[PDB]
Amino acid sequence: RRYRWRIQTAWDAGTVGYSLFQKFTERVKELTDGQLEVQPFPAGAVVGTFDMFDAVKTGVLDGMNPFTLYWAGRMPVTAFLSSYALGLDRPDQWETWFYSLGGLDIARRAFAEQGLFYVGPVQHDLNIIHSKKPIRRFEDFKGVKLRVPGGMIAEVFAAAGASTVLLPGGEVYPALERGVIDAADFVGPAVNYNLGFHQVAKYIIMGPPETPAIHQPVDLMDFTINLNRWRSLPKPLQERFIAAVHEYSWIHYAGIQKANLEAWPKYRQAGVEVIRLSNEDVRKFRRLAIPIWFKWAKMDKYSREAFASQLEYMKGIGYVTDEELKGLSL
Amino acid sequence: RRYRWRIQTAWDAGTVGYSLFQKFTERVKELTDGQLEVQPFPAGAVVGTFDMFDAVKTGVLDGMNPFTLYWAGRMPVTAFLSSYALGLDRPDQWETWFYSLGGLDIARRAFAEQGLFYVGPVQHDLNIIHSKKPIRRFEDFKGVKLRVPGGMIAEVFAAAGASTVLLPGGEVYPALERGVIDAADFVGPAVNYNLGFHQVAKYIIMGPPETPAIHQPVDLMDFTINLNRWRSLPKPLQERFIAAVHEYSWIHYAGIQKANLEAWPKYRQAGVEVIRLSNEDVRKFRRLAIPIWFKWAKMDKYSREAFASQLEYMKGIGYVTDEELKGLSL
Ligand SMILES: [Ca+2]
Ligand SMILES: [Ca+2]
Repeated sequence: RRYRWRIQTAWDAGTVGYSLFQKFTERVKELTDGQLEVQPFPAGAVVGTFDMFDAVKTGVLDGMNPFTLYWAGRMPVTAFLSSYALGLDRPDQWETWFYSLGGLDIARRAFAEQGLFYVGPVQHDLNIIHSKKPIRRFEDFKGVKLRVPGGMIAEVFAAAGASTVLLPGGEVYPALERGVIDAADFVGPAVNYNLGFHQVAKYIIMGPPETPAIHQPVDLMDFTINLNRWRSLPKPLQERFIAAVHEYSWIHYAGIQKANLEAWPKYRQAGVEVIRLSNEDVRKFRRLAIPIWFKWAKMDKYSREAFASQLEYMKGIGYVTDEELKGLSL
Repeated sequence: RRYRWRIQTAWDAGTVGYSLFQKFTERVKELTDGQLEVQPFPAGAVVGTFDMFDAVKTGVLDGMNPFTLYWAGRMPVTAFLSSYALGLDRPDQWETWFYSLGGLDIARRAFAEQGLFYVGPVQHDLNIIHSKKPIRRFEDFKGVKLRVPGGMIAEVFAAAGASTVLLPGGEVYPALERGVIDAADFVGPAVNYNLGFHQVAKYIIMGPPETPAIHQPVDLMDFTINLNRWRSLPKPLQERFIAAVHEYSWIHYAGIQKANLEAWPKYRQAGVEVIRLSNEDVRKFRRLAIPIWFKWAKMDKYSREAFASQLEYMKGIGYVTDEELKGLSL
């Protein structure tokens, strides 16, 4: 018997990300000798991006390739299954945490309670911010209407005085064009260019060279499958799909990074100015961020479990000092 | 039809690396439903580590899991298929170069001329140095007899005044114990501890926090198969083995990194002092390293091709300035 799964991605059609996702479906067919095929759908083709969770839960979709933290408002732990401000900031650190420090099992247990099978994380990129007006220091965030992906990311910017809004990446261009928002984070340079941000915002705001991505340094995607659908798939094919997703994680990461190298010169040609914040701006954000990490960790049992092991790992690699954790504990 | 390959690894028996490699063989069996099985062999079990290349080329071994740059003396390009001093220094950069910037095909073409199939790189770790006496500054390397893995790694230390020796990792302990050498680089902290270096050298020499690994920040392994054995394998299984190796690359990396976290406290208990060199020391090594990149790059068509794309990538991410390239060329 052969299996066919409908899977929608958070990537919009006409982006480098969707092209990579389409190629993944061909790779899955190849690795399973046609026994398991994935029918790809670009963002919004079946349901809205933020509605994918419920669509997969019910079976309208068989699976999804979202940015994991989109479920932060309903599953606290998902804010810890993708990067948060000023924490672990390299792809390899998130890979180690998931694959040898216990992160994958925490994600699987949390998603199983929701009737979903979390396959694994998909590496991707850091994220940048586009702004219509210059934001040159920490204090310039006050009063900025900023699109962000909710959760802990939005909470940190709200603590910096911004008015945050949640919108799918495909709605950012018209929101900026119409002046509904002043600035927007979405993903890295290449996809944001595919979406036209350079024509509706003349600035890019990044951290200093020492900390280029303050809010989302490792913006992970994942594959999450309807649990019944997953359990119905023969084990040999389940294992081949897990391996296919892990291989794709890095093929996707590499494809996005190649496109990003090609994108920076295009921003220069479009007259977009890249503004770099300072090391002191980062210290200000850090004092806002750390207590917010603990607030989120304290929401439920899974968020606490995930943050506890990430905090131990950060201490082990010198990312956090005991002094800056004064008054904060699990 | 079932296929069985004997593959020897550069990892010695009794190390975390070898344990990870044994688990990989089980994973391969699982992913191929038993159609392709790998019989693992630890370092030296069938042939000496540096003799694996000829063993695989001639069919004595079906494949190998070496540190790729061990072939630098016979294949110049292999010095560019693993990290070299002060160049690309993050796992993700090497992953991008191989998987989207053309590196994998350069490696495959170069190895095919040798009658070998280069499957793909296996992520691993940065490397540290163990010394019997303190080495606290750049100038302290002069006169030190140091074990290193040849190629560009040895050339950079030779340029700093050290006398270099090539020895397999399994001979480093007796070389230090008997005073044949003064210091040795091998791999990361956990495996070097498995091999007992803390008993025979009471110092670890590392770069500053800003540049912890000056010489080998991304010490890649790989899987290389006898070309005829490879071509004899059905395409579906070839593709499954490629996916298995790419999944393993990161499972191996994560396993090594978890072990490393556990090893540091053991060095403290063993009375080993971790010495940190300075940013100025790194600058002194950099003045020697860059010219050596160019010296090796011009050795043949493949080294030229690989370094040319790595250099363009380094320029794109700000790893090299035009000023420091003044006076250098291929
Ligand atoms: Ca974002
Ligand atoms: Ca080494």
